[PDB]
Amino acid sequence: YTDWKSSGALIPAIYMLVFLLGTTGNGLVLWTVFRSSREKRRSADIFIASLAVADLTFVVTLPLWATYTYRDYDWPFGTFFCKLSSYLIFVNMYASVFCLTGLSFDRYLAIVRPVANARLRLRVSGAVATAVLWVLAALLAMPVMVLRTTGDLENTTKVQCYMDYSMVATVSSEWAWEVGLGVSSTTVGFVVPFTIMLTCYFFIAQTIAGHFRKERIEGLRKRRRLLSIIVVLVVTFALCWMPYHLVKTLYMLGSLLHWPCDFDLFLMNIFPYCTCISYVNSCLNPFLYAFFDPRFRQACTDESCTTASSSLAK
Amino acid sequence: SSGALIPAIYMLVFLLGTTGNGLVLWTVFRSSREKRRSADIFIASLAVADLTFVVTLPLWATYTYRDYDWPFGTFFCKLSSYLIFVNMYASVFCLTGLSFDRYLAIVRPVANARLRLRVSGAVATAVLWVLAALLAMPVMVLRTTGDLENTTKVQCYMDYSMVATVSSEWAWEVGLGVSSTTVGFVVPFTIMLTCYFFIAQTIAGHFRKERIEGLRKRRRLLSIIVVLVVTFALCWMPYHLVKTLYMLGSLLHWPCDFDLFLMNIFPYCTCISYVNSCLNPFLYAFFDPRFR
Amino acid sequence: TRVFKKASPNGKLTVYLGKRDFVDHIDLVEPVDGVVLVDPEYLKERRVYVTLTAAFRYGREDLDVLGLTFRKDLFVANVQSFPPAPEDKKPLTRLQERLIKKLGEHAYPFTFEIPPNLPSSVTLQPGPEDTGKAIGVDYEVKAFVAENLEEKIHKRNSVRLVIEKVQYAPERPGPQPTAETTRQFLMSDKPLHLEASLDKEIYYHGEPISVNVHVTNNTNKTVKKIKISVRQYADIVLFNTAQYKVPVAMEEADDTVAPSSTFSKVYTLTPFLANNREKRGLALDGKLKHEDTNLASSTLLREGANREILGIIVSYKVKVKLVVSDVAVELPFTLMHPKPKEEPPHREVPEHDIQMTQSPSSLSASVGDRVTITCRASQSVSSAVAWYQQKPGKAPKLLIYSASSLYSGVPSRFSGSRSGTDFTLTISSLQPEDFATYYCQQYKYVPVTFGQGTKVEIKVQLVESGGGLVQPGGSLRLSCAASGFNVYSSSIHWVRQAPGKGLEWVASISSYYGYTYYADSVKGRFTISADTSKNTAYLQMNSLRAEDTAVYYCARSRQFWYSGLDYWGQGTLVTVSS
Ligand SMILES: COc1cccc(OC)c1-n1c(NS(=O)(=O)[C@@H](C)[C@@H](O)c2ncc(C)cn2)nnc1-c1cccc(C)n1
Ligand SMILES: COc1cccc(OC)c1-n1c(NS(=O)(=O)[C@@H](C)[C@@H](O)c2ncc(C)cn2)nnc1-c1cccc(C)n1
Repeated sequence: YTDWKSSGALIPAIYMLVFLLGTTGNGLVLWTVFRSSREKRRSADIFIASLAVADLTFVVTLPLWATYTYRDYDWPFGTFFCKLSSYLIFVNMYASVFCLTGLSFDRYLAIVRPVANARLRLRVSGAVATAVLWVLAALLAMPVMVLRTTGDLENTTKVQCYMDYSMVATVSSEWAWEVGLGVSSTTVGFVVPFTIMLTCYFFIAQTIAGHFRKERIEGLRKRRRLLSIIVVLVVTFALCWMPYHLVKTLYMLGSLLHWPCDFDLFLMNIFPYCTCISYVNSCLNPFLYAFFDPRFRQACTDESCTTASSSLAK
Repeated sequence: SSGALIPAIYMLVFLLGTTGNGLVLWTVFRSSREKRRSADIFIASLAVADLTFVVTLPLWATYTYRDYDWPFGTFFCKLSSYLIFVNMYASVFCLTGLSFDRYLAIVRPVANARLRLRVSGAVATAVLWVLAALLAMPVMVLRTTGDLENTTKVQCYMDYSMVATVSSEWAWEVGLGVSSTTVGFVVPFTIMLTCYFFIAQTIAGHFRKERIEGLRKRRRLLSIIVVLVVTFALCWMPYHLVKTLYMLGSLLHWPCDFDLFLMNIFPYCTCISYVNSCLNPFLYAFFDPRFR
Repeated sequence: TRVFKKASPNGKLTVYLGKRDFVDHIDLVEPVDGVVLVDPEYLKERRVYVTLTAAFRYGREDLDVLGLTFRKDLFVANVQSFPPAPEDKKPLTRLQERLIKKLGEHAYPFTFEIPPNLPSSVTLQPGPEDTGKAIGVDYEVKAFVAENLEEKIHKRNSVRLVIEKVQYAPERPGPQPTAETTRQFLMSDKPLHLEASLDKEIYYHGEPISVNVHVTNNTNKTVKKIKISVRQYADIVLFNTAQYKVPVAMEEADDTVAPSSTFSKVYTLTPFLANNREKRGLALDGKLKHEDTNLASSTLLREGANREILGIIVSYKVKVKLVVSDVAVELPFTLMHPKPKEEPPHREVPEHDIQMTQSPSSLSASVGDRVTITCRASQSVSSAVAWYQQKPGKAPKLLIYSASSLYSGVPSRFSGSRSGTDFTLTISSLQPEDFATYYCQQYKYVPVTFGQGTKVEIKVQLVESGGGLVQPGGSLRLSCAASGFNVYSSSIHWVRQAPGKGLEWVASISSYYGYTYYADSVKGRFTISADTSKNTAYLQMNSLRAEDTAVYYCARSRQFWYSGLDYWGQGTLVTVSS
């Protein structure tokens, strides 16, 4: 039940590398979006901004965790900052996935349902959507505010900052409330978001293929390009996000099915790697989205005559 | 129960600065770069400095609520001290630069056009902030926490162990402190007071002839000048004053009834200087059309 | 006549098209005839292909997602105008023979027999804030030079004439579009029997829509509000078929019906775009460019043969809905234009000056002689002028409109002619009923430059009133009551005539579109407002000047396809003095 030997010295390293890269990316995209907000005026601009804020606040609280894992799993800071950092981490996780799926819905509107996108007030629509996204993220994460707390010295003077449950869960209900909140986290994290994304990009891919199935051969090349960007987007989401979910479910099933301690040990050892891999979502999100957006790249860096008229003779 | 009253004053300034500096930063950000000039950049930098000054406060509010006990983690005390000193010094420096630019633009440019371009004003602001950061470096370096008692009352007293000689602790700390307090109040206050004296002589020599609005303009100018000097005097002067008295007491062997009092005042005047950063946005907005 | 022409960016390709708007008879559509004048020397061996393209745009700024083009081709047709081999087998229509007589060796006739089943050229609302081309059907005729249809298309040698596909009203009137409904609720006395009727199935654009309503509240349940809304349905069958709704003309009345009481009342609602510019997704009729156009014309699908044509099939219907303490029923009317005798000028006729150099001011002739009264304009007007006959102190009457067409009810003693900017009125025989001065007006631009006055020596109506003289610098308000013209389909052109001078335009109001034009010399003081409740035009007056003394006339004009100032008042004298 002990963590991998090299983990105590490598997990902080990957965390802090993610901190550096994710800040360099998210701060840059946020600054660019603010600079070009008037220029873009896109209902997806606010969604990109929300994801950028999510990613930046996600990587901002990580360095404290990195230095804590440096200290053989002990929190140095104050319990209030334990709570604030955990809440920021979780809200940024959820809202990163939610902003990705909100951009998915916007692209569904502007790709598969173009008439609805045109008639809908995309400015106010995007504003209301982003407000609802952020408020739902905060409300969902709320429990972590009080569930994370510092303690558990274990006669080692180690003030660990951990997902405390005894405050809400009874001794017999520790497992019950724990599984309830973990289940809520997993489902509202990706089960609805991931299936919504699945249907959205399925329709989007079919529509792009059908649209570019004619016109010219180069049209097929660009169709392949667009299917490729769709595939890489969904595949990056899968690779980065799924492992954290799978180990969530496996760590939970470790109580019911009672997975082997060897396999459970492997699960624990790989869990910090799974946190890093989930962080890879925010690490790449600048590259995945803002790089694709021509407006971000631009910000960071014949006539047809006119109808005449002539007379005839009768 | 001063140890409990003053933290309430800290919370009050926290909220007041929140609202005021947030609003002023918002309005300056709203202004387009076409409207924004060197003065706008300087006031925005002052607003951000004050916002940080007041935002790194609640840690200290809790600190003083726990009777000078710091449970907010070892490092964040050092970071909060750095941010407090840098925000304070940068705020005073930015106000001095604002006064200097106003004096050098109102009547100097028609008399002597030897000034840095408003585009270079951003570079001047960056240099000001860099100077503030390098001057605030020592407080961070010396800031390390510890109970200092037999009880678990960990607090970040500026440690001088890097000197490695007990006999020179007093000398090193007085030298650093006098340098810092001088650069913080005497130099900026002296320069902007010289600027105010210049402009006052100008208006005295100019408005000798009476005009239809001479009375109202003179009264509003008197209000502007008196409030401008007082807002810095009543806030920052008492701080550096008491700081200098503490530094010079040991050589002057000031009896204890003052040095303990010097300690007693400091938590109060600390808030008295804090509220200046809070009230800077309000005064600037009122007199912004007047200044132009 | 006068035929539209457009040259290529280069110049060698020049397309002659008679009319931009082509009538869409349900069974078959008029051929899109024309000619494509080409230079033989430029095309050493190339060919000129004329293509009719019925595009449908659905997303603004195509490639909005970096690659996905957002326009489709509902229907396309092509014709190889050159060389025209015997395989063409296309008879030469009157337009084509007229042109090819007009031109020479570059005579290349192209014909499109576009299929009967297609949507109308109705373009959705561009959206006030929304930027980009409107997402709606649009037809284009492009004569482009190429050797193969799939060859590169050169924008420097490709012409484009946007065409319109509009369905004018059928001469035969349809059945009365009534509708009855009856639903029940908690009470068990009698369901609410709502009947709605409309005056006719065809309502010409902007004319009043008569909504007769009759309900019977036998139960204790009572109606608190009545609401009549002419709603525009844009049945977009593209990709995912789905009908959309956008209320056009709304009237919410607080009229109530007590329990055990029968209620009836004939409302009157008039669609008009001015209070509808901000509603996105609204359907607007054919546009050559971004100029203003009326609400969409109801589509006339083949009778019972509809296969859900791909595109924007515009329909209209009046929903009358009464809310109980929601009974709804619809009437499916058809809002479409009459069949104008002349080509509908799509550009705003008096669009956002010209000096009317008329001559000779005086000429004397006996009865039955042959005389001419010429004119000239500083800038071209393109057969958009009219003529009026002012008998001394008698409201001038419209005689010529479009410089060719004699106004109905006017003797053909007068004939119109155009020659460049010189617009001439030639009399066939000077009858005694000629003791009048003839004026010529140009209405192609807001400054409506009336004629300077050509006095020849023989040797319903609008009631205008509310005028007060001897006002040196005071205000006023002249009232013009229209007996049989609604301001929504009619534009009121208040004009003034100074002593012994041609009239000068005062103020024009066009209720339908909303914008009001004010005379250049009198701008901030003379206000025009046409109250619809009584169809009464009001010319408010301020800060009079000495020269504003004159006899004032209130005018009438068909809001759509502006012909002239036909129906006129008698004239009210107002003097500026002590
Ligand atoms: C390494 O992970 C953490 C480190 C530090 C703080 C943490 O949380 C605030 C997290 N953490 C947690 N802890 S945990 O999950 O409770 C964990 C203590 C334990 O129960 C557990 N062992 C093994 C498995 C398989 C599952 N579970 N779950 N998710 C995150 C998380 C998610 C995304 C991003 C980050 C930084 N961290
Ligand atoms: C009440 O004042 C503090 C409270 C909490 C933390 C502090 O630290 C910066 C300050 N403090 C301090 N003392 S000290 O740094 O704790 C301490 C190491 C030393 O400098 C010192 N010598 C003499 C006296 C009398 C006190 N202390 N000197 N200036 C500030 C300061 C400046 C600007 C704003 C604020 C809130 N505080």
